[PDB]
Amino acid sequence: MREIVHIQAGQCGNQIGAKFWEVISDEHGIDPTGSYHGDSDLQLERINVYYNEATGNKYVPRAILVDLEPGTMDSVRSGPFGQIFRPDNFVFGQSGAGNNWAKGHYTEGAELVDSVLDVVRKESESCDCLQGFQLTHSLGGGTGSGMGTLLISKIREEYPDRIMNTFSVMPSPKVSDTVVEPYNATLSVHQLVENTDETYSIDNEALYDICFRTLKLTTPTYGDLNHLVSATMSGVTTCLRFPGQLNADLRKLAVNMVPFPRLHFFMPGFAPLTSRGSQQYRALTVPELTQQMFDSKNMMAACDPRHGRYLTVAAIFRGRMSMKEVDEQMLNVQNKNSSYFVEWIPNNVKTAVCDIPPRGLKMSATFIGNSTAIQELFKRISEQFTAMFRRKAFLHWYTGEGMDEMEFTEAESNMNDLVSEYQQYQ
Amino acid sequence: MREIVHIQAGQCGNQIGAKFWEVISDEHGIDPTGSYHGDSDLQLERINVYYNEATGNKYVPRAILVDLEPGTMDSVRSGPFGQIFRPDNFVFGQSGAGNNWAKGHYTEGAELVDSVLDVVRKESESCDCLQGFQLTHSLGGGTGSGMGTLLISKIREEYPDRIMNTFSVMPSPKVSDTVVEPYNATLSVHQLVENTDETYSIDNEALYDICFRTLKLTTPTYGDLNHLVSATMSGVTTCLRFPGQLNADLRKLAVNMVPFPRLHFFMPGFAPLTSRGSQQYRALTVPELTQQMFDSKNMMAACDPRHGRYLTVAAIFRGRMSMKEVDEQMLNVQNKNSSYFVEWIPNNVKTAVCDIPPRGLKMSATFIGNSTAIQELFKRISEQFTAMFRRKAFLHWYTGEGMDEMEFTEAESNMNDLVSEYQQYQ
Amino acid sequence: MRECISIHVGQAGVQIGNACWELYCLEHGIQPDGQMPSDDSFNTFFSETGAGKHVPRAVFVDLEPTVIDEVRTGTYRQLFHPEQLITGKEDAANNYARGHYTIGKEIIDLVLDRIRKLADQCTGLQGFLVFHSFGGGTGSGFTSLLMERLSVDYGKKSKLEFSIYPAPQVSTAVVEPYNSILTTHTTLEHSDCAFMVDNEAIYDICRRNLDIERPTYTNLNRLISQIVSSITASLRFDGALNVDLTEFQTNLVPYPRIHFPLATYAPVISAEKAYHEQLSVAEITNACFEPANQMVKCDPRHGKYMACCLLYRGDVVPKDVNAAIATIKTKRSIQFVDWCPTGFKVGINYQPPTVVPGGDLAKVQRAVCMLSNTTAIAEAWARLDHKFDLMYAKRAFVHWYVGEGMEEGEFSEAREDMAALEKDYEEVGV
Amino acid sequence: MRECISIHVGQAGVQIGNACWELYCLEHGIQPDGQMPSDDSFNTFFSETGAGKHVPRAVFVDLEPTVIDEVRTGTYRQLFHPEQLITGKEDAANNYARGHYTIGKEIIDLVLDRIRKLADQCTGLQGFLVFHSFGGGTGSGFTSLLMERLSVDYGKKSKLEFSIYPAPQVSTAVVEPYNSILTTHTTLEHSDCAFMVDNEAIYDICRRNLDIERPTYTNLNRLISQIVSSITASLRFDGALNVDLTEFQTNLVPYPRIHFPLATYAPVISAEKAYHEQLSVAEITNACFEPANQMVKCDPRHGKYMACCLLYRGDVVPKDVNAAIATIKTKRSIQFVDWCPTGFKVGINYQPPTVVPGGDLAKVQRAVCMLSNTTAIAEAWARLDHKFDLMYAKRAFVHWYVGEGMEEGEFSEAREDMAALEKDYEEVGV
Ligand SMILES: CC(=O)O[C@H]1C(=O)[C@@]2(C)[C@H]([C@H](OC(=O)c3ccccc3)[C@]3(O)C[C@H](OC(=O)[C@H](O)[C@@H](NC(=O)c4ccccc4)c4ccccc4)C(C)=C1C3(C)C)[C@]1(OC(C)=O)CO[C@@H]1C[C@@H]2O
Ligand SMILES: CC(=O)O[C@H]1C(=O)[C@@]2(C)[C@H]([C@H](OC(=O)c3ccccc3)[C@]3(O)C[C@H](OC(=O)[C@H](O)[C@@H](NC(=O)c4ccccc4)c4ccccc4)C(C)=C1C3(C)C)[C@]1(OC(C)=O)CO[C@@H]1C[C@@H]2O
Ligand SMILES: Nc1nc2c(ncn2[C@@H]2O[C@H](COP(=O)(O)OP(=O)(O)OP(=O)(O)O)[C@@H](O)[C@H]2O)c(=O)[nH]1
Ligand SMILES: Nc1nc2c(ncn2[C@@H]2O[C@H](COP(=O)(O)OP(=O)(O)OP(=O)(O)O)[C@@H](O)[C@H]2O)c(=O)[nH]1
Ligand SMILES: Nc1nc2c(ncn2[C@@H]2O[C@H](COP(=O)(O)OP(=O)(O)O)[C@@H](O)[C@H]2O)c(=O)[nH]1
Ligand SMILES: Nc1nc2c(ncn2[C@@H]2O[C@H](COP(=O)(O)OP(=O)(O)O)[C@@H](O)[C@H]2O)c(=O)[nH]1
Ligand SMILES: [Mg+2]
Ligand SMILES: [Mg+2]
Repeated sequence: MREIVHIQAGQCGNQIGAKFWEVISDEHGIDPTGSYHGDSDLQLERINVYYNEATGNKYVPRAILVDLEPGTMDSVRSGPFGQIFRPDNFVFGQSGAGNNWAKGHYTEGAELVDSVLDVVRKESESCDCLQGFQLTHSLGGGTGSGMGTLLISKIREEYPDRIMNTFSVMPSPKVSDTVVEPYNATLSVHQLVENTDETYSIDNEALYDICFRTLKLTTPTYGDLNHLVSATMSGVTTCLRFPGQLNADLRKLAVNMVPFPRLHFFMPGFAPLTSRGSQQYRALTVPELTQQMFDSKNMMAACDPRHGRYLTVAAIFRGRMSMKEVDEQMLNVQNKNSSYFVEWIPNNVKTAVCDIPPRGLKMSATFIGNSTAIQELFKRISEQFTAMFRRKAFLHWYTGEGMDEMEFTEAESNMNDLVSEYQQYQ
Repeated sequence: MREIVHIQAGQCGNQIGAKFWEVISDEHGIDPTGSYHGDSDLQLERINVYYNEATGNKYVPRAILVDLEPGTMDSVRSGPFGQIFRPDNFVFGQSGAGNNWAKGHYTEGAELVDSVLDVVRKESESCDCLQGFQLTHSLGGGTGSGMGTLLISKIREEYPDRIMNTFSVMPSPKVSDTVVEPYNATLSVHQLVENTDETYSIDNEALYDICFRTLKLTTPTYGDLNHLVSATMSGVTTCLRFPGQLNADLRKLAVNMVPFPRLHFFMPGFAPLTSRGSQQYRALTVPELTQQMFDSKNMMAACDPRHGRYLTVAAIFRGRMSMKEVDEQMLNVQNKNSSYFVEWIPNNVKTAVCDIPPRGLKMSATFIGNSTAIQELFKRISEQFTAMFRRKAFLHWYTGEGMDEMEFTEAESNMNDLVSEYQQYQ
Repeated sequence: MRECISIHVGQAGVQIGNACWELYCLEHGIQPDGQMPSDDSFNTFFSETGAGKHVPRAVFVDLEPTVIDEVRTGTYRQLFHPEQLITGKEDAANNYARGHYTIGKEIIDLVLDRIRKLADQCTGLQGFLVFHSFGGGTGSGFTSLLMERLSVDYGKKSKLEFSIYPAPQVSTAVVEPYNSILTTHTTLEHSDCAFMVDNEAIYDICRRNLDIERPTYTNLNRLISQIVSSITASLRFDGALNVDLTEFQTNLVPYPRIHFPLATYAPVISAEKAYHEQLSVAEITNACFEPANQMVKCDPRHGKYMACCLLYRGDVVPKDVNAAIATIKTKRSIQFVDWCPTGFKVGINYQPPTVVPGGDLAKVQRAVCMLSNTTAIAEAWARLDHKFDLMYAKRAFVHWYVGEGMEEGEFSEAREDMAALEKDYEEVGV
Repeated sequence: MRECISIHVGQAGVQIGNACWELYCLEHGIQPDGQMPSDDSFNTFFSETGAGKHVPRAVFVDLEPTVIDEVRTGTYRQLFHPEQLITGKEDAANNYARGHYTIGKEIIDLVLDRIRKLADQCTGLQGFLVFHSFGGGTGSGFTSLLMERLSVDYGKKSKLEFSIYPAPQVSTAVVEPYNSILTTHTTLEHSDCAFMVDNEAIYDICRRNLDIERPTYTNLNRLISQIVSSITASLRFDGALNVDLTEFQTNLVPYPRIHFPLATYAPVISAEKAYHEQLSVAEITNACFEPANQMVKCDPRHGKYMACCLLYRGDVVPKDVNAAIATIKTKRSIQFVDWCPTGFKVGINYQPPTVVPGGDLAKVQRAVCMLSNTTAIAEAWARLDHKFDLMYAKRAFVHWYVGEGMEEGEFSEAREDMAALEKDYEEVGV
């Protein structure tokens, strides 16, 4: 029943997916050993969406862990929930990609794509009614951006009709940790736009901005950014794992949220968000959730929505609430801020409400937005690419892998085409 | 319901506003932690006027604390009621204004005005029906006089219709603690007259005169002056937080109290006032409250009303009293002292009575007066300005901030214009 | 049959309503919950439902909630229909301007809606009893907006006006004459008979007659309620000479614009004082014409009487009424205009006055309601016109009225209208 | 005898069914288990077996299981025939395209199979009561596929249409007008009388009348159930003037294409409010024509009435109905088309309204069901047509409809059809 098959690519992808697995195992009440320990039967009916039923009433997640290094596999298996995973889905090479997209897409990951495909196919045939694939990866470096796009293309080729949603942490200028990120991002979005039905753009800088300027953490580590990602990870698929008054699965979002086929790079967000010493004082009412939700500080990318127009926004609320105030805020936001939403398309909001709130939360709101302002990251990536493209650096480490100049040129042309379409409707 | 949004500017402003918050938290029975502890439900209906309802039935005041130094924020948060305030409204810089009006109005406070506006706007949208803004600041120095006028101008610009009442402690010759006060006062009243609908003039010298010659305190500290200010602070807004026979909110006062738009700098006062060893002997009857109320010793500025004529006086009484004696004293005062009240406007008094007296008091009277004698402080400030204007001292510390001579000239011209209008009707 | 819709505007109107209904529930024997423990004497003022509940036909309109939601907390919170008592969001600021154009505009449409839903059960609606204050912002502006639409939707129905009028000396606000002058167009054009109430005169009444040194406005209210109930006495109870509300106002009014009579009540007397007097019909008849008993600080001996109406109630014989009025016409100090050598209209009712248990008024077997028009009352406006000049001569507070959408010349039409009224009440005295 | 098969399509349809059957089991006194503790008043809606069990004749069809298998877990899991409540595997994705061609194709054959096995025990089948939402993917596509085959297999049987219609301002999806426009062919060609439901208007109803600040859709449902039960009241209980379901729709319909009447219910009132009103027949008659009580956000005063049907129930005397309708025809503000000077159809039933114990509606001895066709309702489509233009002008979301097997020109036929309907409802108003 609407089974969803998860794939992890790169160290970023597999660690954030592992923490997502931890979060939704707590939501479904799954013991670290894999046994069920939840309180209500509501956690139990839609276990088949993320986990496989096995002997002993223990449940194994439908995740395929893919990497080119064994060290990340070693860390994840030794992590808090390493034991719950399938030993077979730990499919990995030995030599790393070295943050080389060409390595992952032609040499290093091409040999392991056969060993990942035979696992993803068995996972899919284990499903009763497959709905799609949620894939976690990073546009930075050559592992997540490199092999991730290749296997995404393969699964899209053999699964043409299933939903393809990807959550992509993507490079940024001021919190860049690797020199050669823009090549990787340009060569990755080239395949992401053509193949993926859904892509969530996540930028690390805005995660940092959330954890300082909203969460007031003095030392928010990398796991806290993983937590911020996993919150929306769990939120976007809430409707098809739990009952709610307005059920909106992934394709419910899709039919409402992407006006033209290529305009599918979106803006995630989550509410509520407070510091430790300020949650005691906050009124968690739904209107306040809304005023927090469309704030430019709550978002997870540097693209400020005030520099563009929203095409479609998705607000999947959660908890035991009525909904007239839901409609009134969703119309007030787009009425008083009608200059920030495309007036030519009147009702830019898709509303979904779930009946069971997250554990420890009385209510929650998950933000998904289509703004023309998201081109801020794309054109900046293209500009940084040009600053390292126009007269030939670093290309020997790609062309040595069989990579060629004209494909880089087409990738840049496609970035320019994308930013053109997203500026067209602004 | 007639929500009122408070802003603190300068160390003077934020400490006197903090003690006002303490006083009215005791009046409303609010625990230091923010929980409700009052005795009657009368303290509870109009909590929305000053405080925001939050989870746990605790209440956070609608105050925005603004300063250019963190030391005052440190003192106020560590004060008796520091914990009840919002951590977000502590908006502050690091480098102080150095008692420089130009610094606060152009360089130091201009960068923080964006961080104060996003807080005041969220506080206002949190209100059900905003009535106005009560702002506390000091005309002395460059923080309260400097940034206070700038943000007052901004909020007046974006809130053109709401009531603007400010309580301003203002410089004085004999109890002056800073050399450069007159520049600050002249550059502040320039904006106060043009923007504010209401300004209460408070002079420190008359507070000292009250605490010695009426209260008989041997060592009345600065907090006692803060207390004397906060008494009228609470009194002026009594009618819209509690029931009374004659309800007179801020705009009720306004429509009765300022005959021409620019004649809005007023004379606060409060009764009863006794020493510790003399309250045991005093008869607190309303006529005695009146005879104390219009005394030149009860007022909080050096401007002796016998040197001018009252335009309008506001007597907001409080307590379980009848009112025929109220009318008879309010007519006897203006009849036997008709030479001190403009005969050309016959009934100079606005009468308001509240049903619940202050805690520990059987009755109380709050004095608000429009006298032409208030020009005593204005013309003296102008004269002291001229003694440091006519041949160029201290201007390098303003002109170094982008400040210019001709604006000083216009400020002095506007002080002269004001004193001209207030002498015109004397 | 014989229903009357009572309107209550402003703080003064709503609180005088709170006192009036306090008197009505006692005199007709209804609990504060609306029930009848155990004639259709209540049909004039109260509506009846199937469960045996008495629902008043009254509207409390205040542009500010404090007094009315105080009524929502008082002992009469359940007596009234909760959404027939209408509250605004912004107070009237003692300003006719906003109350007549700005803030009452959004709320008046609901007020007339509730008036219609009060009219549609009245099978024999007799008239309207609207209460307010001249000096108040609500009682001026909202009433001015409301009688305008009532005069076109209920033009045939009589509209009695019970208004509270400023004192020559006692005042609570400086803007009171401003609010009072723009009310004058409403009473002249959209009122059928106005009753003016002065606080200082009745202050003297309670000081001298009730012997009480320290009454509140509640004591004022617990006698305005008696005056209005006595005016409505004939419509609700049986009497030898019952005066219809139309009969009443036909007897008061000599000309369509001369409809401003004074009011007095007798016997206003304390409980300790009721014992030592027999309190005959003659002395309560003589006490009413005494200038020390007038409700408005004007000397009737300074003026001439046009119409006289003797609204007796209780154990009063009409022969004693004739004997008293013979003495009244005997003295020369009370000189009536050459219009009315017949002088007196007589109305007698069998119900003795009902005493408020917490009131300061004594229990008397007889009570008389005095309503008379006279030319001396123009003095109560002869100080208000000179008063209004004393402010308007600089344009004293007009920037608020100008700032809230009033034409500057509306003051000019206002004092022109009061001058016309003052002249009209002088030529008829010749 | 007099059986009706109820169809429930989409989440809205199945949940409004959950509320309707909640009302029906209470009003006919059936436990949630289907038993009768202790007339054939239930034969209209429920079937009977040998063991004394009441089995509803209803189908819950949803292309997704969550709501229906939630019903399989609720208190009514045993009331319903488990495999007459049909669940799909893939949700409709708010898309008419897949619901009408792709995903509903494999499931509709079982739906008609169950409809046939519900028809074959109905000896006197009267009509169909299908529930859905315009904006929903299932309620659009699957209903469009289903009425097509029902109109050829049960062409003679009446098909009443109770549909939930988008608000002018409140909306839950951006594709809602797309789903709504392709539904218009179904109501015009394969429906006999459609009843349109607006969420924002009834939001205002519950805000103003019920005094409840925070109701859910369940409160909406516990009044749609009352409106449908009141429409079916005459078929199940005794009445002085029982209106047959065919008689009803013959009285509504002036022309085969003009069959889109508004609905209102009175008295919608809270329990605290029911006490202070007598709640006569006249006021519930007057409250229905008030635009503040309409179920669809359109002003009847903007339009003209064609057919009026007074579906009273409870302790109502037909004389009072005639007296009320005389007043209704008396006022000019309610102007009927020159078609119907007779105006009103009257239906009276002896059963008082049944109150839901968890509901927000008061217990009233009288209830009236108002169903009227008018030309003002075209405004509810006059914003939806301009709305649909505002998306179709770029081909806003058509690639999904194109990608799921819809012809691109079907949108062209759709807005041509709505324009034809809009014209048809304007010429008749002259
Ligand atoms: C005592 C109390 O009220 O504290 C709350 C809490 O509400 C706060 C402090 C929580 C707290 O979260 C954090 O401290 C945090 C730190 C870094 C990154 C993200 C969160 C909380 O840890 C998080 C936790 O939230 C949950 O349990 C949700 O179900 C959440 N799951 C997790 O956060 C989680 C934590 C550890 C392991 C597995 C899951 C979730 C959210 C969306 C979708 C699915 C699940 C709650 C209620 C609290 C604490 C414990 C302090 C916040 O978290 C969430 C996700 O709601 C941070 O801002 C929100 C709201 C609050 O301020
Ligand atoms: C035993 C006794 O009768 O003593 C009284 C008192 O009446 C005296 C001594 C009080 C007392 O006030 C002072 O000593 C004082 C000192 C410096 C500055 C101002 C006051 C009193 O402290 C003050 C206090 O007043 C209140 O509580 C009012 O509600 C007041 N609130 C406060 O003063 C306050 C104090 C601490 C913390 C928070 C509030 C108030 C006044 C106006 C508007 C709102 C609130 C009272 C009745 C007394 C004492 C305790 C001695 C006086 O205070 C006030 C404001 O009424 C000083 O002169 C008046 C009248 C009296 O002489
Ligand atoms: N006699 C009498 N007069 C009253 C009473 N209450 C108010 N008034 C009169 O009302 C006048 C002032 O009006 P307000 O007190 O402002 O009441 P209002 O009519 O609601 O006007 P707003 O407050 O501006 O809305 C005073 O001058 C009083 O004469 C009362 O209880 N008795
Ligand atoms: N009045 C009312 N309308 C409802 C209710 N539930 C759903 N709706 C309407 O249904 C519309 C959207 O349809 P959906 O929620 O998707 O339900 P659906 O008909 O099953 O459509 P799909 O989910 O795509 O299969 C909303 O715009 C609502 O107006 C309800 O309980 N009451
Ligand atoms: N938000 C987030 N970003 C990360 C995390 N770990 C690493 N990153 C950054 O994301 C980028 C992704 O590149 P990387 O995954 O190392 O390339 P790869 O090895 O080829 O997959 C790196 O440059 C890191 O700076 C994390 O846990 N969260
Ligand atoms: N009445 C009163 N006056 C004060 C208090 N504290 C300081 N002052 C005086 O008020 C003046 C205000 O100047 P100040 O606030 O220091 O300037 P700023 O730092 O630029 O805001 C100072 O010169 C002080 O002498 C107080 O608590 N009460
Ligand atoms: Mg008032
Ligand atoms: Mg559905």
